[PDB]
Amino acid sequence: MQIFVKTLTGKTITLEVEPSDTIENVKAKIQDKEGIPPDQQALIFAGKQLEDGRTLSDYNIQKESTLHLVLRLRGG
Amino acid sequence: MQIFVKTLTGKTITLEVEPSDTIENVKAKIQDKEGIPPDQQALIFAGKQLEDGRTLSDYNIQKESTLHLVLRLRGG
Amino acid sequence: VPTWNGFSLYTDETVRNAARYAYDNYLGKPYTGTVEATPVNFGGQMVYRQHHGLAHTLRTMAYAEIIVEEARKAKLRGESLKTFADGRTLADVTPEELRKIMIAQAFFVTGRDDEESSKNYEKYHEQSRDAFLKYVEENKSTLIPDVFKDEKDVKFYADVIEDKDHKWADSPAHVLVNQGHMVDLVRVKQPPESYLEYYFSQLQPWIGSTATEAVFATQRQFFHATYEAVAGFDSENKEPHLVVDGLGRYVIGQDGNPIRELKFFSQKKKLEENQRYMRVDEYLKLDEVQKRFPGAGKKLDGGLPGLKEYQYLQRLNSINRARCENDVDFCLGQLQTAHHQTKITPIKRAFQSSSEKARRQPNMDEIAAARIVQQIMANPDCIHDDHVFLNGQKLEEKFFRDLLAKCDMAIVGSLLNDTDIRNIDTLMQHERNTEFHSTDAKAKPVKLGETWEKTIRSGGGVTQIKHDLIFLMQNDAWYHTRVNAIAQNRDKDSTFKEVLITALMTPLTNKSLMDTSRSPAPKTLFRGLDLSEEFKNKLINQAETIIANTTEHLFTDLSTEAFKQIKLNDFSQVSARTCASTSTNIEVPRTIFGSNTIFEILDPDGLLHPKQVGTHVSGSESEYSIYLPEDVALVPIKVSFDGKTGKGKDRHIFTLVAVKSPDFTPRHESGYAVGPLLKMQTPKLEEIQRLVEQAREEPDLERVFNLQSRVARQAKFSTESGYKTFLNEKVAPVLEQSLNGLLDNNVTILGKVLSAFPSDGQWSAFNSVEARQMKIQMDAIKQMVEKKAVLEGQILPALAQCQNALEKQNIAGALQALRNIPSL
Amino acid sequence: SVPTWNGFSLYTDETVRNAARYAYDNYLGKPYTGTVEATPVNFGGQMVYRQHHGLAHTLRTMAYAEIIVEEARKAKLRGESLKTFADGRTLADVTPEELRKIMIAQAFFVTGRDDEESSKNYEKYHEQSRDAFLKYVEENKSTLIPDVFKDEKDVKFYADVIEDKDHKWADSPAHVLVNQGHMVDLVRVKQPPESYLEYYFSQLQPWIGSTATEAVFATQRQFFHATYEAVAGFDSENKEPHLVVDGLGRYVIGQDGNPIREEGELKFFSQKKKLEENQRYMRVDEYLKLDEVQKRFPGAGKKLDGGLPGLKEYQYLQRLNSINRARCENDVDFCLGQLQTAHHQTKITPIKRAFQSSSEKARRQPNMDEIAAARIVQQIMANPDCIHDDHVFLNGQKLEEKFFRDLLAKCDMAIVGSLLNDTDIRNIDTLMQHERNTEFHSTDAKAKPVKLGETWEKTIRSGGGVTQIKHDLIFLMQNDAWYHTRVNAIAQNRDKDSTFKEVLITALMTPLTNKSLMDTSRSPAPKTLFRGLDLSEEFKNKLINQAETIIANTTEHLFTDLSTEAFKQIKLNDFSQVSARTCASTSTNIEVPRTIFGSNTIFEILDPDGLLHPKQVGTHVSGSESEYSIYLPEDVALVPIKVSFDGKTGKGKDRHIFTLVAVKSPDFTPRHESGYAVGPLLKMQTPKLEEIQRLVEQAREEPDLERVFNLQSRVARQAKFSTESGYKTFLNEKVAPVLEQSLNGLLDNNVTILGKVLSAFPSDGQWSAFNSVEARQMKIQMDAIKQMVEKKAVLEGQILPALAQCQNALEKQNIAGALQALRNIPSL
Repeated sequence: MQIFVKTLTGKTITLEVEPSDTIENVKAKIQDKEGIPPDQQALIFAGKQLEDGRTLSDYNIQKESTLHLVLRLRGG
Repeated sequence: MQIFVKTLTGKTITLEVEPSDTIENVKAKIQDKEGIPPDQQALIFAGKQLEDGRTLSDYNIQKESTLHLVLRLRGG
Repeated sequence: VPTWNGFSLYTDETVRNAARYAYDNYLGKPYTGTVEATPVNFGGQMVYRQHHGLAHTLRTMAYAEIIVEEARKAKLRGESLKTFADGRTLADVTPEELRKIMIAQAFFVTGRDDEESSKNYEKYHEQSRDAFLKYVEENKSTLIPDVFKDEKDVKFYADVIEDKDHKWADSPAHVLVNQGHMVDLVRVKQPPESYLEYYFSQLQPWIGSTATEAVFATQRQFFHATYEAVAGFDSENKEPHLVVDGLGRYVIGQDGNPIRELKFFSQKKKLEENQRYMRVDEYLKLDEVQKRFPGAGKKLDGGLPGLKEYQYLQRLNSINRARCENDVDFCLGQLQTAHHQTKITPIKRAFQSSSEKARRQPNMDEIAAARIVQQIMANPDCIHDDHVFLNGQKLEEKFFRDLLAKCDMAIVGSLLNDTDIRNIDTLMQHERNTEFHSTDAKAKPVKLGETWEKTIRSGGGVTQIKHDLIFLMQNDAWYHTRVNAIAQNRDKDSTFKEVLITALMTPLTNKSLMDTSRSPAPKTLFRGLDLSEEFKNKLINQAETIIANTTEHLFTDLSTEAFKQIKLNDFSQVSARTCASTSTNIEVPRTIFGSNTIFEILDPDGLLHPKQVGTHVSGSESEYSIYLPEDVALVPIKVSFDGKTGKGKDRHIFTLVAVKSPDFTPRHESGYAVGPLLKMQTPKLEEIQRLVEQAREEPDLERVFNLQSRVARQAKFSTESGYKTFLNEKVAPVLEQSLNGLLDNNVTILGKVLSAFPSDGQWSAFNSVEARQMKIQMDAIKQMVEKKAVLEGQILPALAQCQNALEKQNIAGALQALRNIPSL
Repeated sequence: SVPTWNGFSLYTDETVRNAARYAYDNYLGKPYTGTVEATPVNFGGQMVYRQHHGLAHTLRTMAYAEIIVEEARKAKLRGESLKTFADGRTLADVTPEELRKIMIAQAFFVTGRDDEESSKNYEKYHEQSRDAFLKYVEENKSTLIPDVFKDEKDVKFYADVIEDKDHKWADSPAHVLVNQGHMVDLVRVKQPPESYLEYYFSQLQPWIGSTATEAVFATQRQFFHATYEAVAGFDSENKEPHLVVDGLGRYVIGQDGNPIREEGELKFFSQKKKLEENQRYMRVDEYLKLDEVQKRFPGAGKKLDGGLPGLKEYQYLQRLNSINRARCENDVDFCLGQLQTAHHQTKITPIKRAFQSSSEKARRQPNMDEIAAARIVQQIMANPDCIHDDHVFLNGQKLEEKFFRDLLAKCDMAIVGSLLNDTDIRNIDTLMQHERNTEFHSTDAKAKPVKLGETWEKTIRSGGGVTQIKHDLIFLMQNDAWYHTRVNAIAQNRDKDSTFKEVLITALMTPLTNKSLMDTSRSPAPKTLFRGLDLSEEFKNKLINQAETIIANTTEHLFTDLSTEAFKQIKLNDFSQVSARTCASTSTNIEVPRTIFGSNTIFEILDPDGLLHPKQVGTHVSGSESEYSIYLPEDVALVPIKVSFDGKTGKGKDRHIFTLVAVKSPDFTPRHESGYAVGPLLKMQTPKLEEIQRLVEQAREEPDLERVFNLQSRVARQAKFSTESGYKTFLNEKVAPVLEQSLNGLLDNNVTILGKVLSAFPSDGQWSAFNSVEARQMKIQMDAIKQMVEKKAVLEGQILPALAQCQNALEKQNIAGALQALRNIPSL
């Protein structure tokens, strides 16, 4: 299974994932590819933010789904 | 009917009366024979003071009964 | 022991006339014989028979009376007295029996032709009997059957007088006539100790030692009353003993012991070497003598106390001596007064004496009770149906019943004044329709204040009020029956108003009596009661127990037992706690009201303080009122059956003596009246309650917002330049700063926004209609801010500092907190 | 029956701007080759070759066509019936695709001019314009066809409009827009201005109606100002001769005061036809008062000022000769920028006209209830122990759920936030501890409950001082939907099934979050913010017709002010409450609502007057959400000015963009009754003056009269015996009277007796004379009696009357006498 996480800067990140993958380790694989630390990652699927600990199949993210990634950090 | 009222000074005063006769009734009568004015008179029968208004029949007084008369005045 | 009927030597007519006939026909006539025929003179009056005459004869009769009296007492105390053949005892002598005894005693010595006592006893007693029978036959008509049942009865007493065989122990008649004759022999023959012991020993078996002591103690008082010398007694006197029977002596051997077979010796018989006569001191100290005579170790003085020998001897020579020997009525009067006194002296002996005859001063609760009475009288508005409500305090039926039972209401009444008396009517008008109920249930209820106004009160000054109140008490039975029953705590189904009225009227009535009574106090008063059979029987028993344990004594003071029995049996409370009605005329209670119980109240020491009630013209009730002082007891001295009342009930007269002693004081727990009075003094402190209610008002920030909005509308829009600078600079900051200050309850901000308020002259720069209106709005907001700054910042802290100084008792510091207040 | 526009605009469309660029580059920027006014002109040193019929003119005609279609659509929505073309359509039915083609044609309408010759060579100039249009299409066939022009047939239609061989200026929407666009630009400073304005107004009026035509010509003057063209005044009482514009002629009034008509209708008179004695040209003021003119023109009796409001004549002229005039006539992007700004302002100026103006851009100052609300907030935070399951219990007052919903609804919670301090922020940790196990619920019912305080402790909070707490709290709101969905729904009073604690936390965190945003935000306030929402199809169509009704009744005007109707419809259809009462999340990047979150509803929020005070949320790095938070002020409305269909979301549902303008006015201020917070705050502060209550109960205490009475008994029994000399004398004469007077003073409550018995109590030196044990025992007892008398003497005779006098002075509000009463206490 492969999915795409699209960003605001314009990059399209392609990831090989399994349906049982967690959101933590989708963020971990996003980090290995583009070097964005997972603590700054907010991943959205069909308008819903994805939560660490739940799986890709929990959100019904299937083959060739597109996720959305925005940087979100505390101020200061 | 006749009754006699006895005094402390010794005299025994006989009165012709009839049971329907009140007490004022009686004093009045003692005032004419003895002319002791009514409001100095206190009448006692069998140890009980007899009161204005109520009748000779009310206090059980009867034929040849004995009444006692004391002079009772305010001081000063 | 049956109840005596009041028969007395000093009041029975038959016995006295028998004494007259004996005197007029024998005793007062000269002796016809040799021995002591010559008369002796006392103060100018002649006595023909000085030794065996009238005074001796009457004294023997008086001895027989008290011997029966003391024997009845001893029997009631449980003592065993000597029995006769038929099992009777001297205590069993009846009044009729004793009247026959004394009549024979009047003639026992009339048959004497002279003073010879050595012979012709047979002849002289024969003349005595002849004299007695001659009197009996002459007055046969009266004597029989009233005194003597028949002539066979007459011969028995004639036989006792004759004394053919000296059967001295045969009957009460023989004993009393013999012992009465012998008791008069105790005189000043020396040695006095030997004579007294002998005659004491002769009487003692018949009545017992306590009774025999009372007889011979009384005998000395009768001797004083009839002007006879009275000997002393010395238990260690050194004279030789005198064996009275046979006029002999007893002996102590050369050997140590007293000689006996104990052995009699003639005064003539000569004694062996250095043997000696037994002395009176050794006689009295012998065990057998001490066991029957309590004279050991005891001394009695001769003569009369407080008289020295030259005054005593002029007394013995007084003409009253011959009056006793020649005047039956005078000699009986001397004896009666002495007899009466011996009933009182043992009572006073048993209690702590007092020199104060007046009531004591008020205690704290009587003082507080009087204050509460004056305030109720002043404000009858306080009287409700259940309670009294006065000065925030509720006083119920129990409080007023406590006052009646614990306060001396006469003492309370002495703390009231004429204003309280004048206020009697305003209390009565407040109680116009309050119904009083006589304890007689058939009587109709009477409205208190209305009756008072239309039947009792006659106007006038405060003295007239007092007599009107005293009149209501004396005249209206619906009133005084309820009042007395409540006052003495023996009432049933009384209303609260009846209790309160009783509590208020009892001290006020006492004051009325005390201020009005003029006459000096009578010393004999009579009170009538209508007691149940069971209750009267209880009082008889209690009185008889007290009388039986009140005895004169020679050597053995039993005052502690009289104290114990009087406390156990006292019924003084029957006459206490209320204004008790009495009369100086026994016929007011006996005949007019027909009471079955009469208290003859003797007050010889003036302790009762009776107050005159009403008038005392002839035919009146001669009424006097007693409120018994807390330390006075009405101790019984005699109980007589007096016949039957008109309704056929038994009537008894109790003779009571008023005795005052700290021993009779009750002990109450204090506080019952002071406590409530202290509650009423509590201040309402209403202004301070309003200081705090006002110190808790929310500030009205509505109006500060109102002026903020009013300033804002004029502070957006103003073409005049200087007015808008002043509104935005000087007015709006003060209002915003004042709002937060009121909101925050911050004193620091409030005390300083005050300075920021613009002056009247700064406001006066602008003569606009709205600027003047705002100026008046600003001033009101300014006063509102200052009052809070002064309250919370100035006054409230000073109160707290003042209060805290008061809980440390730094009084001058508490004042200082108010005095020294700091500015802002 | 009016289809939603798609946002097509002259100012953002690229094809239209390209055609204008080519028109300038190849014709409008090159010198005239003819005779009439071919000489260039300079403005601030920059050459303009075609002053009248050049770039600026051509761009304005396109701008006219845009607003004409705009106002035609508004007029149709208001229910007006517009003039129809043969096919049944009106200008209101013009599509975006059609308007683009029309504008492209307009761009070339004048390119064929060789000079400013008017009448002489109409057809040559229009043929050359046509050929220029054909040349441009041919050179851009690949881009142009078929996307813009469907085929050569289509191109010839618009080429034919440019050529204008038969003057069929009412044949089609393209004919009317091209012809009217060209004519609207002729309203200028030629005299008499009233004749020109009335004429061109009458040409346009039948197609779009009077209201629309007023809007068009009012906007024209603004386009003239934006492009540095002179604007004439209008004087309905001008006595200059009227100009019959169609023919440049005159009307005449004869020997009687009558207009010369014909067998009626007014005789046209040539200007060179000089006439009869006593005959007259009809004045402007007479023409405009004609019944026929008043029924078709609302200008009678009215006046318009020329030039620019606020500029003196000498300054209007140096403005007209500024270098910006040459920039408008030579720079396509500058001139379109000038026109776009003027066009945008004409959508705002009518809105502000319909409401009370406001001067101050800042939030107002705190009101009585907001100050009290802040204080209650501070005290809850200070003592979280007051928080119960059902209520808050603080200082004797019970605050239930409705109290906190009322604060959420009536206080400006940003203002309330401005009244909080850094220790209130710091107490958030304390509050979260106390609420460690309080469970929050997302409005998403499938989401599981989240324990608020534990998640804050273990996940949100990152240590540090106050500023870090502020950023953490802002992060909680930005990041955690389980929290901000519940908070937002409660704050906007649209929640269902909330717990008391969710409401309370909403009421505490909303001002605390506002403070955190205000204290930390440093970014300059952006003026275009985007807000995404996911709305039901039913709800959005309500918003669409609400916004279209508002827009359709917001029009510029010349003589007839319809502000009252704009006020009515804006109050009827306002949906500002959708963005109110909460910390509303926005972004400067429309792609955050549109792409990341896939919203079907986007609010383009414009704040040109700086009324929203938005605050930066989080980080603004590349790839972030570029988030800002707004808490809408109570008197600011977000008024729609435009609705655009924007295509479909990821899930296939239509997406619309509502462009809202923030407008401040007292007419939007809500009416709330005061006291909702001040009421409970004041009750909390009522003082429990127990020190005064204790003072009262110390005046309650009773004297020990029994003790004084008993001491009398002892003094007497102490006296009855002589012991110390001559202390018996002392006892009977000095001690016994004093005790007698004391008791009598305390039996009554005679302060006057009690005061002077105080002086009668023996001195300590008097007692020094007696040294017995019972004498010393006695003074100790005597000192106790003196203390009892003194306490009653001072309280009853000094302190209590002073306090009563003080209070009576306070009751008459004479405060000086109040303090007098305390300070002026006289000694006994």
